[PDB]
Parts: sequence; structure tokens; C-alpha cells
Amino acid sequence: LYARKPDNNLVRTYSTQAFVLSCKAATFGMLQALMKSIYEIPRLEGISTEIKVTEVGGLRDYDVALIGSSGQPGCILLYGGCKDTNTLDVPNHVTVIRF
Amino acid sequence: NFPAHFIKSAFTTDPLKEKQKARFSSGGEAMREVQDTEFQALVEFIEGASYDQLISGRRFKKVYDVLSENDDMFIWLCHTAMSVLNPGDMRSRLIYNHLRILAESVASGEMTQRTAFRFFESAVRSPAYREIAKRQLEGGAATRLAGISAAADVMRRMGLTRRPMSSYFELYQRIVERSEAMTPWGFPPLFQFEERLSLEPRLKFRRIFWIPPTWNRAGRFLGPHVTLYPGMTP
Amino acid sequence: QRSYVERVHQAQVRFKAAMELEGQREQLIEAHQAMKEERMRTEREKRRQLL
Amino acid sequence: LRFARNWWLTGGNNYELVHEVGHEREATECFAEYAQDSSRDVYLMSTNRLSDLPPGDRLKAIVGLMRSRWEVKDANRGYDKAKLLLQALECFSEMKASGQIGDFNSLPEPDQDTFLQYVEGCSRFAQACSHSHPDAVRVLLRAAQICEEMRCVEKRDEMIQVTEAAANRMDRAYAFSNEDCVRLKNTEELRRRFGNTAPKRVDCLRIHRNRPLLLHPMKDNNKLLELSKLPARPEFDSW
Amino acid sequence: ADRDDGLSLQRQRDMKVMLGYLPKGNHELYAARGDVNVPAPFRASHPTSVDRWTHPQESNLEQAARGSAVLAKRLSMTVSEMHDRQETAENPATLDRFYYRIQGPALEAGELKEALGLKGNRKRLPRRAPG
Amino acid sequence: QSQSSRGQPGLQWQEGVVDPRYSSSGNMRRFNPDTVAHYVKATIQNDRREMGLGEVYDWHEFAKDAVYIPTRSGPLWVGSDDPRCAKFMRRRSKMQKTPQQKARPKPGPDPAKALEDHPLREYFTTATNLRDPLSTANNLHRAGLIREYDIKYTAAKVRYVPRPPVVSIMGHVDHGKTTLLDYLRKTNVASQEAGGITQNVGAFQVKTLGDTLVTFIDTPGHAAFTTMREVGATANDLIVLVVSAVDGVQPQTKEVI
RNA sequence: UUUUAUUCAUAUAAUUAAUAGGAUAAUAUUUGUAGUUUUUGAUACCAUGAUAAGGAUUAUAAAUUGAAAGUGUUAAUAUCAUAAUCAAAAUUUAUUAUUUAUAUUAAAUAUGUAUGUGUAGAUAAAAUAAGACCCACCAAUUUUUAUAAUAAAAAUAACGUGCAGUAAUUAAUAUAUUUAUAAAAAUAUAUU
Ligand SMILES: Nc1nc2c(ncn2[C@@H]2O[C@H](COP(=O)(O)OP(=O)(O)O)[C@@H](O)[C@H]2O)c(=O)[nH]1
Ligand SMILES: [Mg+2]
Repeated sequence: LYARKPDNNLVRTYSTQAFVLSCKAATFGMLQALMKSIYEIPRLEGISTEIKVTEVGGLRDYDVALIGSSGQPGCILLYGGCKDTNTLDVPNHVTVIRF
Repeated sequence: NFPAHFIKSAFTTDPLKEKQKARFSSGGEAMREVQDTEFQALVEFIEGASYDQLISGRRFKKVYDVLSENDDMFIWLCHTAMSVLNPGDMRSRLIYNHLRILAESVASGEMTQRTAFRFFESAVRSPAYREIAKRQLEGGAATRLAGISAAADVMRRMGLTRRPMSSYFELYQRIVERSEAMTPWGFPPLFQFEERLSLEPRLKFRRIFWIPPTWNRAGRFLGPHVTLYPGMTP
Repeated sequence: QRSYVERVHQAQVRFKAAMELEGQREQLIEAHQAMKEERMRTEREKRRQLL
Repeated sequence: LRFARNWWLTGGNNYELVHEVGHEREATECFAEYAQDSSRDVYLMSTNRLSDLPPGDRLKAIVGLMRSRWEVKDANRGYDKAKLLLQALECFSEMKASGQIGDFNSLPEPDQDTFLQYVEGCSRFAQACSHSHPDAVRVLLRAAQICEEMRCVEKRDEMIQVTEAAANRMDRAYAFSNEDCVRLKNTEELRRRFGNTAPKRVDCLRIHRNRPLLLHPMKDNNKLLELSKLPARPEFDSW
Repeated sequence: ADRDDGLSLQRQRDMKVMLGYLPKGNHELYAARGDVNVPAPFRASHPTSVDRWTHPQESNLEQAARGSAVLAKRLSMTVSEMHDRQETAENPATLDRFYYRIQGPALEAGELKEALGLKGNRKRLPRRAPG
Repeated sequence: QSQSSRGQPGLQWQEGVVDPRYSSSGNMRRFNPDTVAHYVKATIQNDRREMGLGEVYDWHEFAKDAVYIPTRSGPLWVGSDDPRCAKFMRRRSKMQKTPQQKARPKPGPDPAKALEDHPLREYFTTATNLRDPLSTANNLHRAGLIREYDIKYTAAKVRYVPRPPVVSIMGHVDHGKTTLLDYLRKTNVASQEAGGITQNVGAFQVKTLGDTLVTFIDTPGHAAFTTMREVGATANDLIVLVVSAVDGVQPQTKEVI
């Protein structure tokens, strides 16, 4: 009748390059195909991709906020010519792949 | 750790035991099977000189308290302050009546001695009383002796004493103290009396041990009665 | 002891009821699929005959 | 001030006072301290199927199920309600059949009216759902049998008549088995205007107190539009 | 490490403080001190708390014993003694009245008072419902 | 007893690289015998000698049991047998023996049955059965075109009309589905399509044969668009599978079949 | 310009569970009473009590031969009620208060080495039937102002350095000046 008790003494220590990834497609079918391809892509030894936000819109402000705020390397993928409405500026450490 | 002893008498009796106890021991069964405070304190104290008792400090302290519980000190203070007044002056008559009322209230117990002393010090520090006392002292022949003797007599008449004739012995003590020239007649030490009354609510003027030592507590000790170097009694 | 046995027995009963419900849903799905397959076989043979 | 740093009790003085008093009324009354006793504390077991409970507890669960159905408040088809009511009546029927003292003649007025309203509701739901469900008349017949078991001729005859009529009804039924105008006129007028011929939204931002602010397009005559049109870096960008 | 000088006094005391031999709060310590019989908060400024202090809770099984003690005392007393002393069924009657003087360490003195019944603090009382 | 910096820490990742202190190679909370200075070992051994404890023998193996304690001075390395981390070690051992030691709330009634008893159940709607007039009438009522008493009456009133057929063009990549649809529609889309690859489903109605409308759905043939293929399969009533003559049956054609 | 003394000697070795009566008694072969084998803290650990050191003060004068020793605490130690792997027979092993110049070993085996003009430092003893809380840096994170190659403040349970108030170790404080890896002070006045 008891659940596992967390312990906060243990913390995450980074061994690989943690790539925070945001994905945004032009259409829902494109988004599904992109997600399937990304999950079919195998993991490298020293690379770990964390998928935060997947959407059907263009580049937003919250995407830049989620990817660029943390110092971890970030990749934002824009599948299709979806119009962007972000007012901030994407940091240089974050790669924006518009395709 | 520590066993429960329950020294309370209400924590060691229960109705179940009391039911059987009452039948054997009750009021009827017990009845069937069984068959001037100063003077009383003094006789209690002196009865310790019997062949089966000892002189104890408790009884002497008790009789001392019974003897000193009165306020005749304050009454004599008031009447000695009254003695110096002039029976002809109207201000002196007013002061005399005020102080007589104060003394009567103290004797009756209607006024506590602390506030009575406040009244007395306020009355005796007034300039009128000081001037009257100054004239009394300056006069070549004065009425201080007559005043204090009449004060003793009225203290007897009005019942302001513990016993009818104690006032005259107190007057004798007052005169023999006046022979010492401690203070001018009519100028009592108010600071001294204030210091007295701040602490005491009422103004006033081979070892024996209750717990014998045990063997565990005291290693090498015999007792208070044993004599290590006795003599030869005839 | 009473609370523990009550909680455990209620949990067991609820789990059994949920499993029975899921089994009923699975049986319904299987029956619907079988009917669909029968209809599809009839449609296929009808299609061959009509062609 | 409040707490003492010294933790040792010195000898001399320190005469604490212990005073004990007692009233006979306290011993007589003894007040009350029964929070949870063995009589009121019992084991609890749960069964999923409603046939495991005794008829009384079966009814005590059926009333809760009826309350849940009322909370649903769908009404309309009431075959589930009819089944619940039939089980409720079966509780009384099995109470009488097993050998309990419960008999409709011996039942008091409250239990009698409860039985009457239960059977009436069951029959009403069954009559409503007879056409939708071919087997609702079966529950009607079962309710009539329950009434006969309870030996209540007055309700039994009514149940028999209503179930016969329900069977006949089921057999016979189974054997039988301005805004728009304004919009249209406006659309027609718009189409006619378009055939004969052969405004722009302004973005709004709620600034403060939810007050809208409209950013109207800049006038075409000012220099700022041309300033934006001109290249940023003349040496690097194409002209 | 046998013949070593050992930790300094300051270092050892600081280590004990870090480990927690010093209590974080004084409420438990002064509740078990036994110098006073007040409850844990040590300060009552509300009417209900004051009533709680003035009327300590007691179990019925012990209230019956307390009433039986005065019943037995009155039974032992004679009719004339009771009538003169005004000890009747309605008037309360005292049972015990004494003074004691205690000397020694605070915690041990408190435990001794608990054992003797002089300290009514830190007592568990079963719950009651309604009246 | 608690392994967390007393001062409030910030971001552990620099704009480009990971902070060495928070990396695995330079973990601040791991005692590294290969990089610690002489004074750290001197302090550790001095403590182990001042208080009764075992001699430190191997630093590499001691790093396994080296417990980290944050201090204003910095990291404090305390042996597993040192009294300072006694409570922490006891809690860690208890967690290792039995981790599930926190009570959890009792689960309530099953949500599936709660759905059966939901007050809003009747508002649920379902796709109309194409062969059931009762279903069509019920959907009409739920859309509010007929009253609830018109269900059985409109069930007979429902009639069937032939609709334009929908055909989905499927196949393998570069098998000419786009080119076939392009020829049918006379639009030249196969050349203006970016990258020469179809990645969006398009439905186009054409007037062919006996002046009838046929709606063609251009399903992409790339392997990733399985969801688009499934959508086209569900939507269409007829499927045309185009296979190249030169290039035989491929896995995409096999899965389409 | 009051009296006295002080060289002091044994010290580790091995195995520990039950009751059962007799002569002069009116009778018991119970003379001679026969059911292996599932438990485990000290051959080496019980922390708690006593003890050591050790103090208090009223008895006028007459009579009487009389009317006269009392302990906390701090300490050390230990064999007791409390926490499993090991001292008591095979003793070398060094443990304070001893016989100094006429005669010196006979009953349980009962001491052969220090004469040196009685010459140090320390130590013990008695007036008794005798006679006198808490500061600065360093370390360690981090946070704000700032983006200038800035700069500054501040929050922080265990480090390393120097020694900082609390009548407190030093009259105190303030201003100004000076030295040291930059802590602490010094120097010179003013105030109280
Ligand atoms: N010769 C010939 N070429 C064809 C035919 N169908 C398609 N192609 C070639 O295929 C290319 C277009 O491929 P596409 O139809 O978009 O590939 P798909 O969408 O996967 O079917 C064009 O460049 C044509 O040259 C055909 O029937 N004959
Ligand atoms: Mg294509």
C-alpha cells in the first residue's frame, strides 16, 4: 500500500551532449512523418536528443524561450513554409533548420 | 525505568476494593472499636521541658509570633506623634483628632498598615506639625510627659492594646529609650520605618536534625547521642 | 487489521471487475471483427462473380 | 525570561502544593468516552456481484444504483432502470420465499407503499421500453410473478392486465414494422452585386483594463515606410 | 589512531551540534523537564486554552476512582463530623493536601514526578465522541 | 546529510558547452583521486586519525564510498563509516532494501464505469452508419434538423442517392502516381512540386468518362507517410495501385496491398 | 642629571545444566525410580554505585566533672541492573611508610648484597594523653547594479589563516596616518 519515495540527493550529471529539440511542421501529416522519421533515427553514443515541443505551426516566441533559454544545445526544425510570428531573436547556440 | 508508586491517595483506591473495605471498616465500626492564644503557645513551648520531650525552636518561634503579631508599635508611634501637640491650638486639635482616628482605624484593622503609614508620614511631614513640634521643644517647660502618659492611659481605655496594662510597660520602655537621645521627641525616622514596612507588612520591634543520616548516605557516622570520650558520672 | 483487509479485498474486487469489463470489450471487438470478415468474404465473392 | 538555562533543581524552599478533591456526582455519572468500541467496529468485505449480498443489502445497493441513475438523468430509454427495479422487487420476493417474516399482508404501511411504488415504477419503465426491447414484457411478467409470490391480488391483477396489453401492443407494433431567410436574402443580394460588379481588419491588442488598442496602417506619405524599404547595410546588401 | 591527541573541545562540540544532539526546539525539552505541568505550547492566551488548563482532562475509569475516594472518606466519617464540616453529597470534600520539596536534575526529577503521579503532563487520553 | 549546495545555483549549462562541475568527467559531487590536491587527502586522513576510524588505504576504492557534503568552504568528503553521514547512510540503505515506503491514496471508482454513469453521456455523437436509416435519422436528430419524435418516421423517409466515387492513388515512390494525376487534371504539378516528391495529400474532383465527378486523392508513396496512407485508405472507396513496369513490386506496394 | 618522615618487591596458562526419604513406623524389590539429539551476551567487557580529597559554629558568670568530630562536590576507579569471541595457576617482574655494630638459621621451602662525615630536590602528615557568546580574510557556490577589458555590494552548518566584543583578559571610543598576500595593530590627537 506504499509508493516509492523520491530522494532529491541524486541529481542528473551530464555525460552526453543534450540536444533540446523542437519540431514544427506545416501540416499534421508532415508532423507525423517527421516524428516517425526522428524516432526511427538511432541514438549516437555521445548524443541525447530530448523532444520538448512538437506542433503544426510556425516558429513562435515560446519555442525560442524553450530552446534558447537553457544553455544546452538546441535544434528547432521547421518542416514546410509555415509563417513565423516570433518577436524575439534565436540565440546563435541554437540551430534552426528550415526545410 | 522508574516504577509507578502513585503517592496520590486518589490514584490508589478503586470502587471494587472500596466495596469490600467499607463493610469491614466504616464509621460505625470505627466508633465501636475506638474510644488566651499567648498563654496556650507559652505552655506548649514550656511543656517541652518534660522528661519525654525536648525544647524545640518551632514552639518558641510560634509563641514569639503570637506575642509580636500586634500593631501596638504603630499605635504608640501615632500617640507619641500626638503627645507633642498643643491642646489649645485649633490646628493642633485637628492634627490630634486625625491621628487619633488613624490609630483607631489601625487598631480596628479597617485600614492596612501600609496605607496607615502613608497617612502618618504625610501628616508628620506637614509644616504645621513641624512648627508645633519646634515650639514644643523650644519651650522651657513642655507637656511631652503629660501627653505621652495620657496617650498610654487612652490606649488602655479605648482598647487599643493586646492586654489592658501592656501600654504602661510600653511607656516605660519609651521613656528609657528617650533617655538615649536617639531622635528628637516627635521626629520618628520615616525612612527607617518605610524600610521596615516595605518588607514586613506589620511593624515589629551533637546536632539535632529532623532527618537522620542513613548508612548508604553517610559512610562513617554514629549518631548525635554517642560520646566517644565519656566521663565517670557520680 | 480490519482496515488493511477491507482495502485489500476492495482492491482485489475492483481489479477483477475491471479485468472482466476489458474481457467483455475484447469479446465485443472480436465478434464485430468476425462479422466484418464474413461480410468482406461475401463482398469479395460477389465482386468476382460480378466481374 | 521564559526559559531557564540552569537545569538542576536546588534544595530548600520549592514547596509545591498538591490538592485533591472529589465529587460523588463524577463517580455516579462517569460521563462518556465511547469513541470506538468492539461492538461498533466490524470487518468489511466487498463483492462485485449483487447476488452475493443478502436481499436487504441487495436493496441497499440497488437504491444507491437508482440514485446514480437519477444523477445520470438521461431518462429516455429505461431498460436498465427497469432491471434495477425488478431486482429490487426480487429482493422482497426472495425475502418471502426464503422464509423471512416479510409478507405483504403482514407488511406495515411504509413497506407496503414502498413495494407498491417499486412495482409501479418497474411496470411503468417496462411499458415505456416494451417497444424498444422485445424482452421488457418478460420483466413485466416477472414483476407480476413477484406480486403473486407476495400474495397481493390487487396489484397482481393490474400487472397481469398491463402485461397482456403490453404483449398485444408489442405484437401489433412489430406486425406494423427568420434568420435563415435573412441570410439567404443577404447571400442573394451579395451574389447579385458581385455579378454586376464583374473592410480590412485591424489588429487589436488589449493593453490595460482589457482596453483594445488598434494599430492602424501608417500613412503612405511619411518617410518611415521608405526608411524600412531602404536596405540596411548599403556596402553588404544588394541595392 | 590510538595515541592521538583527539579532537579539540570546540571541534567536538561543533560536530555534536551538526549531528543534532542539541534540540532544534525547546518545546519537547521543557515539556519533559518536569518543573511545570503545563502543556507543550507553554502559553495560553485563548479562552478555550485557559479552560483546558483550568480543567485537565481525565478518563472516566479514573474519575470513578476519584469519586469513590471521597465516598469512602465520607463513609468513614461520622454523621456529626460530616454535618459540622459541611461535607455532604453536593458540597466538595478535599482528599489530599501536602507540600513536597524536590532536589536534583530536571529531567530525572520530572520522570520521578511522573512515576509518583505528581506530574500530570505528557499523559495520553483516549478520544471521546459527542456527549 | 543533504547533498545540495546551500547557495541557490543557476544554470548548469553554458551557452555552448556543459559546465565542467556538472559534467560526468568533472562531477563536483564525486571525489576524484586523480585530480584532488595533497591538502584534501591530508585533511581527510587527519579527520580519520583524530576520530576513531579506519586508515584510508586506496583512494581509488575510497572514492566509491566517498560521501559528498556541501559546506560554505566547499565539498567535504566523508567516509561511509564516518559518523557525520550516519543518518544519510541509514536512509540510503533503507531505500536500497525497500524503496516503496510512502503511502499513496486509494484508487477510486473505475473511470470506465464512471463514463457509463456520466451525466453528459447522451451528448456523444458517432459517425453515421452508411447503410442504416435509423442511424441516419438519429444523427439528423442529434444535429437538430428533426425532433426526437421523428426518429422512426424519418427512418423510412431516408433514401439513398449515388454519390461521386472517391479513388486514392497509391503506390511506391517514383511509380508515376503524381504523373498520372497530372495527366488526368492537365495541371503540370509534377514539375512545379518542390523536390519532385509528394508529401501532402491532395483531393481533386475531375469530370471524366460520362461527365461524372470522380474525386482522386494523391497519396504520397514515401515510407514515412504511413499515417497519410491510412487516411487515404479510410477515406477512399476505390484504390488505384500504380506499379512501375521497369521497377517491380516494392515493400511500399506490398504494404499497400 | 611549630613539628615528623619518604631506597618499598611479581603481574595470567584453555572449558562450569536433575529431583530421588532406611532400625525400635500394621508390610509398595518404588531391593537397584534408566523416554539422546532446535539452540546460542561476557574462558576478556556490566556503567553504574561507593570511595578518595574534604571544610561548617553556639556554649555570660556562678555550679557541675561537667554540657560537646562534621559533609557537598570535583576527581579517579571499579568486581553491580544494562551492548558474543575470550586473565587467575606454568607466576621474574620490577607494585611509598624496613631489623646499623657485647653474644646473630631447631621443625610446613622461608632471602649474599647498598658500610662510606647520614650529606639534594620535591612530597606527605598532625594542633586529638599528652606536655608550640564571539571579528576579518581564504576557500566555496551564487545573486543583484552594470556589458564598460568595468566596478561594487550582498546571501551563505563543517576549510585554511590571523586573534576580534560580551565589566571578557586589553581604560573605552572616534578621527587621521602608516605595515604586512592584504589578518591584526602601531603611531598621533580629540572626547568621555
Ligand atoms: N516515360 C515515362 N516516365 C514516367 C511515367 N510516369 C512517371 N514518369 C517519370 O517520373 C517522374 C515523376 O515521378 P512522380 O510521378 O512524381 O513519382 P511518384 O509521385 O512517386 O509517382 C517524371 O520525371 C517522369 O519522367 C511514364 O508513364 N512514362
Ligand atoms: Mg508524387
